Amino acid sequence: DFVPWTVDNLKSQFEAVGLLMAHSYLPANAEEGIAYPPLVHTYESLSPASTCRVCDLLDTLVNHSDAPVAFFEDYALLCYYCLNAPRAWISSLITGMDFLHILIKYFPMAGGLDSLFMPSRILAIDIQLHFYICRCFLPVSSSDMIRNANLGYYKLEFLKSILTGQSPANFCFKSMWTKADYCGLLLGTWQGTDLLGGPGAELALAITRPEAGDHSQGPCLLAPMFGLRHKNASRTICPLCESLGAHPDAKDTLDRFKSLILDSFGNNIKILDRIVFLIKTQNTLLDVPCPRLRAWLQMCTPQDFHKHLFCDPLCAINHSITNPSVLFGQIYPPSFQAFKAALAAGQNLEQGVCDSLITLVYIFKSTQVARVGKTILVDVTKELDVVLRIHGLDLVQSYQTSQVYV
Amino acid sequence: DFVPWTVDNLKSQFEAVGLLMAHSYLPANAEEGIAYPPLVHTYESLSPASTCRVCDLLDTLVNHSDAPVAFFEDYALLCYYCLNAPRAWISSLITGMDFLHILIKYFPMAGGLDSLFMPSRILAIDIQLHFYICRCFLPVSSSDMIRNANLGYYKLEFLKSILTGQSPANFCFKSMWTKADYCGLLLGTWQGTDLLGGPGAELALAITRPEAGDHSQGPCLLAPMFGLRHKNASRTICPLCESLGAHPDAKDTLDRFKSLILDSFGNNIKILDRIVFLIKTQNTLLDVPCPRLRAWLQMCTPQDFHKHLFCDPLCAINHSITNPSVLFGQIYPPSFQAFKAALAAGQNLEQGVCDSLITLVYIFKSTQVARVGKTILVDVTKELDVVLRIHGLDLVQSYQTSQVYV
Ligand SMILES: [Zn+2]
Ligand SMILES: [Zn+2]
Ligand SMILES: [Zn+2]
Ligand SMILES: [Zn+2]
Repeated sequence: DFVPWTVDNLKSQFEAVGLLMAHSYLPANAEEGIAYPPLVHTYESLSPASTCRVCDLLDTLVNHSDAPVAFFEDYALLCYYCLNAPRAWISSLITGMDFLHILIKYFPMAGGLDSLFMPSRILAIDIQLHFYICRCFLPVSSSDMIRNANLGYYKLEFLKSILTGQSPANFCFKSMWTKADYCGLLLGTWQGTDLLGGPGAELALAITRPEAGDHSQGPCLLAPMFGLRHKNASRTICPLCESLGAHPDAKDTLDRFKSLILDSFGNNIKILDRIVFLIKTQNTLLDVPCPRLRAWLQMCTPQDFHKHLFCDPLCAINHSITNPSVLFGQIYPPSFQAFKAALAAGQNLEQGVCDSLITLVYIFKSTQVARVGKTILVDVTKELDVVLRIHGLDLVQSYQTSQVYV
Repeated sequence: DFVPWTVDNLKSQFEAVGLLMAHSYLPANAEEGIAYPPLVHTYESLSPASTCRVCDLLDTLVNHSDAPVAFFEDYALLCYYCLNAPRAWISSLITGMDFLHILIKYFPMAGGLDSLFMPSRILAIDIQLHFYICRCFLPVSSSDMIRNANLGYYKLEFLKSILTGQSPANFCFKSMWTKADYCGLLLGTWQGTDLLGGPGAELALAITRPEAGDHSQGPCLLAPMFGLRHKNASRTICPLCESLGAHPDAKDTLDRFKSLILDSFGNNIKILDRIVFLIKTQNTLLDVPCPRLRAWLQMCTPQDFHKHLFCDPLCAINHSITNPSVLFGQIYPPSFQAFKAALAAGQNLEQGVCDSLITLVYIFKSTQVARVGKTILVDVTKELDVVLRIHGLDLVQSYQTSQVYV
């Protein structure tokens, strides 16, 4: 009956997504003012000795009387879907909305599920920290909590570094270490600087904005970079990584585009020039089925295509971990209950990507965004190169894409 | 019908070469003034995320209707010639003029081919960046754009370093890494300080000069060093490397001169002394056929002969890559169309020199001209020595020729 990533489950809860997207703007003034509640709650959530608020809520609910069965099955299904989504803005939003839907469905007698997304309660950074960064649902053996704890320390330290804007104090790298789109939601909001492209029922109902925060950067705190800075006409919220999660025909379109770039030229023209030419003269952003897709896609600067396709490591992880047949595909009903039960017992939740790889990617993005020295950059670049080559990817040398794009 | 390096194709387009040589003077005042248009356009062209203007023009022309055939054949012929020319001033000028000739011939309905060489359009640095530095016409396999992109980043960074006058900020070397002469054109212009030698229809029609720029350094921005600085009576525009490209009997004359130096002495006299004696007492710069050649050659200080013949690496690359039989020799007509067609399909365009070698040479010239530390100079010297010895050359140790000549 319930299946995640169904747009209806989000279209019927606008009173909640409004409050979520309203409590996730960065402060308007550069200086915090007096004390911006979302930022202080986030800084408390990234503490090294704090408790995951999602797990805390789950235990204060389930460990009461008569926790209904099939709740663990719906939770396992939501976790299986979040295991196959790109780390981006639309993914966090959809996960939050579907989590709230499950809670309102099965546990109606709970206390404050009508105001869940407020400070001192579950917010966006908590949803990310539970479902995507340091996932808290994969089955693990008892003798395997040590390496995970250590990598968790490094993860959280460098995330706090990304957020605060200054590299960690004490760290030397060496000697350490369902068929329905969402494009209306993306195009509806995001009238800030997130497009900068050529020009510049979801769209109608996606019009609201707060005032206490910077309404030019948009809902940053949902993104996996906690901000929107841009250099050389490339930004820290890759819109292609939203398209990967907001439409079924996006990953295949980008694969076809990459094949065209690689194969439709014989000269030694630089790849950015190939992209600019394929987009400019022989328009390949018109022969796309959805009007909203190619309307939100033809307003992406070619530097962004270059970054996403050939340069950035996080975009490669997204492009290689998503699976739009699971997010926008029906499941054989005769096997549905069997699959639900198998997930409840923890049988198919495959890790996906490694954990050292994610920590290394976050370290790299931290040194790419915030300030950094030299002897750490030149070394994290080499290590990222070797690890990415091992794991089965092929991107340009990382020093270039660390000094050119942001 | 059309063949490159024919002096007639340049003698009939003086209204264009005048504007090209007028828009390529360094600014008169040391400080830019307000904003010197050529310099700002160049700084935009050496950006790490910009588009090659030559390829952009070629696509905005050819990818329109009825791009005539045999245009790709003439373009392939021009590229084959530029594949066999010395990196110098006369080479860039001739390539620009012949490119404009081809464009005016085949694409007459184009928009502004009468004012092509203006700022915000094709200029000299763009011609160099297309035809000589990071050549954009060699056929390459699809799986070979990565190493090329990385080397391109380093190339452009250190070229910008040569131009701006300060070494790159973030760089640690270790842990990284047709029978008709042109001599009238050279002797006609270049009444600045480019000769400093003994004394001090092309020449008649080579008299024009702008006023907004430094008319003492001459058209620097065509050279491969973007300036004319000189130390110890040796300059950064090697005139011998112009002779290599402006006369058929130049490479053989210099080879004979080198053989005389090496073989006509038994004592242990230093090589600069051998040069000074061979030029002074037993004049060997009179028994030269062309009057213009030995008139423009006997005004070259012996330090310059020494540099070009035995010391500098770029001059060795020039002396070993040029091929004056291709630039000043007729082709067997029964095979002309076959050769043109074979070039159009990309069959004979051999790379020539490596790409790491060119990047290393530019790094060396950058540290030789601009400011630099120590731990980078002493190491690039060793690496250049080893690479040059591998590639089949024999020059003096590079530290000396880095501290003595400029
Ligand atoms: Zn948790
Ligand atoms: Zn992306
Ligand atoms: Zn080019
Ligand atoms: Zn020379």
